[PDB]
Amino acid sequence: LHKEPATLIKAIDGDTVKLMYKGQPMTFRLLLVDTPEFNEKYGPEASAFTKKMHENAKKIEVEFDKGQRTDKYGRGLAYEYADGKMVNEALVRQGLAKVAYVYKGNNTHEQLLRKAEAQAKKEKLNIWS
Ligand SMILES: Cc1cn([C@H]2C[C@H](OP(=O)(O)O)[C@@H](COP(=O)(O)O)O2)c(=O)[nH]c1=O
Ligand SMILES: [Ca+2]
Repeated sequence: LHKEPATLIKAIDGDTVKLMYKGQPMTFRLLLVDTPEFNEKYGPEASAFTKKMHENAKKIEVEFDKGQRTDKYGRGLAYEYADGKMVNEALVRQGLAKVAYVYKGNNTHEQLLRKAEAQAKKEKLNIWS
């Protein structure tokens, strides 16, 4: 896998964001995770967390996996990095997302994220409290 550039257009919620990629506006859905919807518990905090991560970042990158790059809704499916830090992993590690939607062939970072989730559960953070 490799990182490719992108720039923030707009924060959306815990696991979606509007980015410019190859000069086109795209909604991205973060691979292998599920945040609560904004109207759910830990939704607002998940959204804040991802927004803060985007807005503090000097450099946003996206990384496609080996499979499908777009979902059925036209959302880009990627791992996102903010200043080299994976937003998908940071959400899990903080108990603001669950590992989810692990489809065969787009699951390169599954075990990295499961390790983060096990630590968040251990610490009883947020979703796991
Ligand atoms: C994360 C992800 C979601 N999706 C689709 C499956 C789910 O379909 P349904 O909409 O039919 O439930 C939906 C979940 O995304 P959200 O959690 O953003 O709703 O997005 C994929 O197809 N591939 C993926 O990698
Ligand atoms: Ca969601």
